[PDB]
Amino acid sequence: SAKAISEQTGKELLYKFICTTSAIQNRFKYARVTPDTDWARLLQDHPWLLSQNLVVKPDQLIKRRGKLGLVGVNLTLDGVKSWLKPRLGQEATVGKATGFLKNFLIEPFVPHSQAEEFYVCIYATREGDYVLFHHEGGVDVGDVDAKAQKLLVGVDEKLNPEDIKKHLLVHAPEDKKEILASFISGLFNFYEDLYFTYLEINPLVVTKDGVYVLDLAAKVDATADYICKVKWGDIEFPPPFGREAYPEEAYIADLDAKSGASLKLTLLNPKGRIWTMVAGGGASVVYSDTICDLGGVNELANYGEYSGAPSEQQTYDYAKTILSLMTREKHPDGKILIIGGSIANFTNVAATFKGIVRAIRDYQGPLKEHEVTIFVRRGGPNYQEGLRVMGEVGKTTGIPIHVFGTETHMTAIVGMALGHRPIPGKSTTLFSRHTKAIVWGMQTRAVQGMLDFDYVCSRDEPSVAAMVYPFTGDHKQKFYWGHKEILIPVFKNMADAMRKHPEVDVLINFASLRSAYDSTMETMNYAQIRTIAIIAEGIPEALTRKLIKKADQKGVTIIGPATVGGIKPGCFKIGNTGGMLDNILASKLYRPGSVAYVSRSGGMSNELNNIISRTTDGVYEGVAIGGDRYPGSTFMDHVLRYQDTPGVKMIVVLGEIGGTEEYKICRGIKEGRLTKPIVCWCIGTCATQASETAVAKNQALKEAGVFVPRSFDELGEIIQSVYEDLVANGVIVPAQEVPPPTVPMDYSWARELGLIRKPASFMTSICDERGQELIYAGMPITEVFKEEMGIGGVLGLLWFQKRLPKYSCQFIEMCLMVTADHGPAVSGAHNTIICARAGKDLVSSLTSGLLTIGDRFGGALDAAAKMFSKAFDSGIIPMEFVNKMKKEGKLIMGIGHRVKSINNPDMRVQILKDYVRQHFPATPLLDYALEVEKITTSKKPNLILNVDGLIGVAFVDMLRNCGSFTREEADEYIDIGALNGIFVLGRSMGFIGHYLDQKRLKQGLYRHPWDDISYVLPEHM
Amino acid sequence: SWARELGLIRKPASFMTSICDERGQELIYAGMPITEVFKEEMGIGGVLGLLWFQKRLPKYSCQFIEMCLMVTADHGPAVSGAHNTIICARAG
Ligand SMILES: CC(C)(COP(=O)(O)OP(=O)(O)OC[C@H]1O[C@@H](n2cnc3c(N)ncnc32)[C@H](O)[C@@H]1OP(=O)(O)O)[C@@H](O)C(=O)NCCC(=O)NCCS
Repeated sequence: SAKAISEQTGKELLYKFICTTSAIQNRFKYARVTPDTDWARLLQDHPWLLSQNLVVKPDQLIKRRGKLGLVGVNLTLDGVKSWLKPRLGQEATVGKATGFLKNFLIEPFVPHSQAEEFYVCIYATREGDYVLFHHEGGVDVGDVDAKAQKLLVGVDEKLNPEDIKKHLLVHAPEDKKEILASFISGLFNFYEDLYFTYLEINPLVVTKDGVYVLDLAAKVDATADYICKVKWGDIEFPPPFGREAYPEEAYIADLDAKSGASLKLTLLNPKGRIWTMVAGGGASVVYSDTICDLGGVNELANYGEYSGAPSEQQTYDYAKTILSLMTREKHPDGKILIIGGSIANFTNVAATFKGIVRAIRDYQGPLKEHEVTIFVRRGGPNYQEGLRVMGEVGKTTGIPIHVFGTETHMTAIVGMALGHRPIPGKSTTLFSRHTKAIVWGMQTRAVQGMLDFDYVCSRDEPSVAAMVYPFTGDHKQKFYWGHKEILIPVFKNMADAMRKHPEVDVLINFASLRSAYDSTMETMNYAQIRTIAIIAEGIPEALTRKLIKKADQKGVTIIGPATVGGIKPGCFKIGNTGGMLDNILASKLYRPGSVAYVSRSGGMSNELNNIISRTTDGVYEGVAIGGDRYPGSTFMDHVLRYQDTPGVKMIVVLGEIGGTEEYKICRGIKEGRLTKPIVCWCIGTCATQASETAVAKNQALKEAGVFVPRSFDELGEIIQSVYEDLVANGVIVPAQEVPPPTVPMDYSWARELGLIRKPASFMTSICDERGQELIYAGMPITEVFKEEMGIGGVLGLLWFQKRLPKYSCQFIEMCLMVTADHGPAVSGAHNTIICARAGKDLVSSLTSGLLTIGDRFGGALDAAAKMFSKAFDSGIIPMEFVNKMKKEGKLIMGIGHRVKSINNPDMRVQILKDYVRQHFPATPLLDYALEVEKITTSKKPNLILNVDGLIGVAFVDMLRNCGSFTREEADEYIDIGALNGIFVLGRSMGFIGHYLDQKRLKQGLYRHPWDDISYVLPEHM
Repeated sequence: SWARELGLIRKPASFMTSICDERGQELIYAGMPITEVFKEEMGIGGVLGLLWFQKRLPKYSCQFIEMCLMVTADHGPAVSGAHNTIICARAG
């Protein structure tokens, strides 16, 4: 899409990026005045208004400003102020469009003669670039394309200055011929390496002083933004001059601008009764065409669309806006809502219809105030159930909703909404049954659709031989052939894919817009690839022109960019064309017919498949050439391809407004090149160049011998009429329909629409990862960091699924801080160091040390809590518990230190103990353990509470003594093993620290000397 | 299970496993049943040839694999992994 630029921005980059020796004068000398400014700031920051005289212009892309009286010529500064006083911010009409004027540009006026103002322009065409010069300047040139000097510089060639000094300036004064030529050459260096499309200087004010631009007109290719973001910068694309945008149009523009889908809405008149909400671009163009040709010219309220599969919230907002905009006032004949569309490819109809019923059932009252009637037509994946949903919403809410499927014509519902009808060398055989493909990209859904198409077409071998994905190694992907599973090799380089597969004669290029050019250029130097399909939407037009010229040099057939692909029923299908198998089997695309078709956009090829299925014996072949401006194959490269093939008996072409391509089809009829019956229609008349309108194309096609209907509603009728007349002389022999080999459907599709039930494993009452936020136990991660809970809080959430109080989380953190490292001598730290010195990695070292936390090392946490809990809940005093554990062996776990005894406390038992005494209500098991401590410190001086015993008993007090745990949760967490987890998670910090320490000291492999071992082996076994 | 027993739903499978079919009436190794494993008189080197390489190795190569497993057995308790196993076993 090459669209216009503001002229301030045009001369901005023109002064910024020209490269020629001719002096462009008045550089960086422009001003912009708005109704949203005062004058003094740009008065003092632009001192050069204080020196020269001025010329002012409206900066809103206004066509022909001279004869309409909008330019102020040769006026001084305060004179410009009094000239701009009744003009800046007031209404004006140009052409047939009105509006306010909010932008004006001031430029230093130059005194000159009208005899040496000149005209130059460079515009883009398909076969190259046209550079046109004319010596008669000014706006009074008139007819420019018959008298001016034109030169077409080809694609992939550089301008010679000798050709422009020979051919272009032939009617120019020679005193200025050596200057401007270099300037024009420099401007071509501005035209090409800034990715322009259309650029006029009219007039080019060149004097003896130098060169000057006064007026510019440029359409630039925005899709090359990824090439020019470092060179354009903050570039704005203005709208055309028309009426002021409504705030709801601005809201739909904002919702399109934040989202990835395509949302469009433009009102024709706000008090119309025919409101349309169509899914599809060419579909909505055809619906608005059929409305404006069936008498609904005046009260067609809007045209807009929702496509690219929008979300539920996005289509709810779109349907909310379009339902509110027809609520404001009432119309005595009643209002009509047309929710139409063509056959969708992969979109579930029920999701978008769930958005629509969320808008409708919330707006049921105000919609049945204004006497509305809703007509719905749909098709695609799961359309019948969505039609049933919106019909039952119409039946409960009382609003009349007439749902329709693929058995109706597409635009019949606006014929019966308005009451006009009742309410009920290049090859010629591209694809074959032995065609093998190579797919560029990770597109397993498209490859699986191609294999499913091959299975339902009774084919022997898959269409896809390999895939090419450069971001991973050579492996195999698992795909389905009916019921059986096959493997398709995924290669990394394309040369590896071509060496293993010499029978591949088509490549499907699913690359992005910025990497399809390099992939296609690297593809075209392989001689086995005879045809390429480019899928990407938005390849800039110079790059696809280079692709066209190398394809024409090499002789390969590019199915053009921005296409869905092409489908030849019975043999081959490109990627995702057709859609799911519901659309392939519903439109009978598994057996060959005798009708070919060519479309431009892809969204209408589904409806053409449906029309040729329901009126004719079927499609033989069908190719969408693409929505780009310069497709890799036009209409003619495929109509010559169909005219030479003997299998097809009639051709159908659906064109678009714009471009004189169908007149070549007329010319091919009048010379006798095309003999087979042609049925054309150029969609989108809607006139509410003059040879590029669809009514002129339809008129010149209807006169040349092409069966052209009166509207789109009669297209299936005229195809059926030509078909029955072409059977009537006996050249089409319809074969009797064989049933296709059926497939099992899918698991994901049958569970997405919810008709299969599977029992699940892994019940996980922890950490919902699905959704928009990571939820912990029941609390989102933003609430985790907002409620200011630390690592003790998230251990409370992950381990216990409970929001612990703020002292218990800090106690958990304190326990993780004291159960960290305890030196390298101990058993697990030793194993981690022996592992780290063997050079392993962090996980194996930590893991080899962690797998010693058992009963003897690290198991006093859980045992010293089970023992004291089984003693305290049995109901014996401590002086009997010590003697009970004295008559059985088995020392009290959690009692005793080897050094820190009494009058010498352990000082990490003490920090914990004064935490549990202060911030911690009702601690009976710690009091019991301290009474056992009082009894045992009388026996020995070094029998104190361990840290491994005090954390155990204080953690049982933490569980059963605060809130949140009853007593069977609190004992289950003490039985399952949530106290081993405290030691393991604490000691993992020390073990990772030991690993990093032995990696930082760079120690070698450990060997453990033989005089510490004392081998005690048997004599001779 | 009922829709896949009568075969009207299709699910792509993971875990492609070119080794050890446990389903059926016999345990099949690489391609060879367990009764053929013990009937052809292949030892532990034969079943390493079947499980690891999916190939029926010749009778000297299986015996060489067994010989390598016999010499790459223990090399005393001083070495690093034997040390870690003993520190782990003494921690009970
Ligand atoms: C299908 C389609 C969207 C292709 O998808 P795509 O955008 O190419 O998806 P990809 O995964 O290939 O693109 C990923 C991009 O992000 C980049 N990327 C991906 N992962 C990345 C990572 N981890 N780090 C950095 N960059 C990464 C890649 O570089 C790639 O862009 P580049 O290769 O051009 O640089 C497009 O071809 C299409 O729309 N086709 C159909 C056209 C249509 O609908 N028209 C029919 C009617 S006209």
